[PDB]
Amino acid sequence: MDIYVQCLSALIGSCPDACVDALLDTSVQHSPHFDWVVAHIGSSFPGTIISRVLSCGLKDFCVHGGAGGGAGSSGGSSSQTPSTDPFPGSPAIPAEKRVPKIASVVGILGHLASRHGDSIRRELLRMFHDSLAGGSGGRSGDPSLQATVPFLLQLAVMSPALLGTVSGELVDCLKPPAVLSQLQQHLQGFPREELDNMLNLAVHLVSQASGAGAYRLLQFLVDTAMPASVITTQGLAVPDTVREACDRLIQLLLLHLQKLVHHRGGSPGEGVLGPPPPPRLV
Amino acid sequence: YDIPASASVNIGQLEHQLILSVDPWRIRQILIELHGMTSERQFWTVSNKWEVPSVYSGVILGIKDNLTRDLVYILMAKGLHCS
Repeated sequence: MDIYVQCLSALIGSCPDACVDALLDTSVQHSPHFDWVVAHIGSSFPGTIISRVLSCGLKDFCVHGGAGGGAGSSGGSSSQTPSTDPFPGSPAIPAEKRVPKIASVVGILGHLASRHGDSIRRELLRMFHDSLAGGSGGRSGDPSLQATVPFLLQLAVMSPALLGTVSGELVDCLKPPAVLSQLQQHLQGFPREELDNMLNLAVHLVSQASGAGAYRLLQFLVDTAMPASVITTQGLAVPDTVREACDRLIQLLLLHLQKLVHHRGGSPGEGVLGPPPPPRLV
Repeated sequence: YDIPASASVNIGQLEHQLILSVDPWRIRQILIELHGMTSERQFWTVSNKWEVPSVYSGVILGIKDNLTRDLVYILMAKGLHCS
């Protein structure tokens, strides 16, 4: 039954035929009768592991979306966790197009949390495949630009709490930010009022030359960022660097160094960008 | 600040001073120092504002030595801007 349904869905997706409309309707009816979230999640996963990388489908896609919605109607924390794990395990072709197709608030939040955990693990392991999976998850979350500020705030709060894994969490966040364009630049600037800076300085004190290089790269990315409110960020940085308003002398020195580095980077992009090609927008 | 302990920012400051400079001799010194402490990479493409007529660009850049071509390119561009 399940094998036949998966075959019909794959055939519909590859060749746009109506021979799978009644089969999809019957499968949907059976799934609601079963009321098995795990069964629906497994059925959706079989239809996306290999039935989603061949060709785009409409009826099969709708059937898979309905099955996923039925699975997610109940709590199904374990099913969501195994479902998220199967998606990262099989990140083939439209893995994001399938996992992110839920378009539900709770499902999106769970997927964002799972992607953040996967990215943290990838950063800790320094593995290319894990980093690629984390980047794919971040990109999938970015396309669903519904609500990422709470997830970013939670990740930032978690990172400053630690000192050993704080550097790794910060590096992972900076790396995802370089591809996400720092959408919540204003939020990132605002949160670090008085104590986040001290916690981050303490955490980075356990860092090394790799931490310094990551900080320089993050400073460059931030300089090539902050479109919404750049004046606020610049004022916050200058007050803590020239005004000596930083809670830590090391923090103030780091702020001054970051300002100098950002100025140098802008000057490079500003002048040595090239006369032939058009300018790069800052 | 001088002596930044980093070659990249040192090069950035050096080329900034090169752009700011107006004396041909000091420009020569800065550019030859840059060529020495870098690879054989052309450095006339460090300030896009600098302009050179397309008619004379072929001849000005048709010099085998990167150092000499960059020196002459920067000298003529800066002097034309001054004019």
